[PDB]
Formats: sequence, structure tokens, C-alpha cells
Amino acid sequence: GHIYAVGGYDGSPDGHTHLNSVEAYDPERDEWSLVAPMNTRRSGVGVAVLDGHIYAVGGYDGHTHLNSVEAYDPERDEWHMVTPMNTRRSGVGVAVLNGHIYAVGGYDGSPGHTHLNSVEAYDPERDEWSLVAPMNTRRSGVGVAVLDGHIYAVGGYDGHTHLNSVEAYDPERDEWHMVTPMNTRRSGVGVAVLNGHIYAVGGYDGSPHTHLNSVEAYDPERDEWSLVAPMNTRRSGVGVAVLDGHIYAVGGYDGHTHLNSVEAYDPERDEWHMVTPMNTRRSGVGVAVL
Repeated sequence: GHIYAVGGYDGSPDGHTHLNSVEAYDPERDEWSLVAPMNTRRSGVGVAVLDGHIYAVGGYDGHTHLNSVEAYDPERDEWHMVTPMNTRRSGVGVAVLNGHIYAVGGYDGSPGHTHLNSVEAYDPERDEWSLVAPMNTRRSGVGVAVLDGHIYAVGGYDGHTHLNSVEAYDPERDEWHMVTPMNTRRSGVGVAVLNGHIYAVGGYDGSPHTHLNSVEAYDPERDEWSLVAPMNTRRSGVGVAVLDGHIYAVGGYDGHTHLNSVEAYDPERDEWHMVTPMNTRRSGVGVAVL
């Protein structure tokens, strides 16, 4: 299995700015290799894996907030555009549940609706996006993960406040319900699921501790969030994926630097360790495992 880092933003002075490049990590060799770039530059991109393809959803290309979506075929190493979303969304969260890709929240910066509570779902067989129930709260820079038949929308920014709130979507009922809030407000948060817990990694609390290295885990049986070992580096705009019992925190922004560093969390030791950095600095990076 490989971890793919998709797009993002290199804000460095010598940088390529908003990225279409893509790189893949092999944990057995501890090496990153560049793969075919996307058609479109996308920072603030949502990424999910469905049926052997990686979907890059939305994002921002340096001039426009995107409704376009493209899919990567690893056998042929090529990206193809698929049907665009109804709404432009950067800072969008993306989850896969029961054969559908869900695009949750985000920001439509066009001269349309700014921070979004809307949600839409992609049916690959029909290759159509359909609007579903909106969230209770507008959330850009939202983390999304799927656990036990529900989609959780974690944190984000409502246009006025960095959020600690969390809500869960039931597709059978088409309804969002608030669950227990996190300990920390987190926009630009990475979320992933491991061993029956949801981990919220990093992010930014813009209330009057800024860019976060803290990490918290949600237990859905008890409906409670617990702080776990913090990362080595503060990371907002961080990509997070789970591979082989470890959580990988990829890239992000530390309040001074766009990051190419990567670190991995071992839940059995409750320790974060640095691993090989990426070739390119990427904040607002999307991360997928395939």
C-alpha cells in the first residue's frame, strides 16, 4: 500500500505555488516518488479512494475555487476529469461511504456562498453529483471521516469562528446530528479513523494557540474526545491517512513554513516519529491510501 500526497500549496519564495503534482510514499522502502500530475493545480483539495481510483475533489488553483473533480488510475498512471460538483469548494472534506463519495463543506470564494454547509454525493456508476442534507454549521477547512455507517464532520471554520463542534451524518435517514465537541477548536484539521476511534490531527485555532501540534481521539461508544500524544510539528492544512496500523500526518503549515515533513503515529506506543520528507512542501494537501 502507498500513501499519495495530492496537490497542496508550496508558499515558499522559490515555490511552484498551487500544486498539480502528486507523490507516493512506500513505507517499506521509506521513499517518496513523484507520480503523474493532475490536470488542475489544487490546494485545499479533498481526496478519497473508491474502487481502485483516487479522486481529487475541488480545491483552489490560484485563481479559482474549483468544482472540478478528477480521478487517478494507478495502473495507467493517469488522471481524468470526471463530472464536476454542483458547487465550487476549496477546503472541502471528502469521505467514501457505501459506494458514494461525499463532498462536505468547504469554501466557495467566488464573487458565491462563502463558507459552506452544503453537502453533495457522487455516484460513480451514474457519474452524477447530488445535493444531500446540509450540515447544521458552515465548515471550511473541515475534516471528514467515516465510522460505522456515519460520516463525521470535524471542526472547520464558519466564516466567523474556528470550530470545536462535530456532527455526524446518517445516510439512511439523510440527517446530521451534533455530537460531543472536541477539546480544541481546529480549522484546517486532518482526520482519520483507526481501531474504532476518530483522530483529529493538528489544525489552527484562530481564536484570540494558533497552529496546532495537538491530536485528540474520539470514542463513539462513550461520545468523548481525549487528547493523545502531540505531534512533533505544528501542522494546519495537514493531510492524514492510515496505513498498516499507523496514522501519517503529511505536510501542512507550521505558522512560519509550508512543510514537506511527515510523521507517523503508533497507537500502541502513543508516539509520533518523523519519517522521510516529501519531495515538495505542501500545505492544504490531500492524502489517500491505495
